[PDB]
Amino acid sequence: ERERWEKTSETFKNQMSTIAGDCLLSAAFIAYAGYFDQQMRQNLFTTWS
Amino acid sequence: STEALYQVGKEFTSKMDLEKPNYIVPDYMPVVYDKLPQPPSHREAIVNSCVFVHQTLHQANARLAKRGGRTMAITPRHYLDFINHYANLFHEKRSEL
Repeated sequence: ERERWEKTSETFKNQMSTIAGDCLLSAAFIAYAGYFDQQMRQNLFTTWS
Repeated sequence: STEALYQVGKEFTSKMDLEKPNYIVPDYMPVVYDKLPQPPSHREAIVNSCVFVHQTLHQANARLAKRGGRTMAITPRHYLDFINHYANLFHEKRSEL
């Protein structure tokens, strides 16, 4: 199990800076993409990315 | 307006810790809010991205209406819902992590 935990620590240090953009994209998707179909949801997500 | 959306995003975002000293400003820097403070920090960039997302929904309504499909209006309530979701997801994911 420490073979996984040790690399999980460096992944923690990696997404410590990356949480903000992922949360921004997720919040935009949840708040806005509800009405549209799959293609328009993907288009909106691609534009935001 | 874009300015009003910018102040709403800044005031709602300022309550959560998001400042990072190691940010690299892009040369192009696609601006949505005019008279944005140049060079911008991380908070200015994310609020610019938020108002861009709102205006992207506003433009997608027109794109769908050109085709002729059903459209629903995006509102300041939509923007506040989005910013609330951003704050909640940010706090929850940082605490869990």
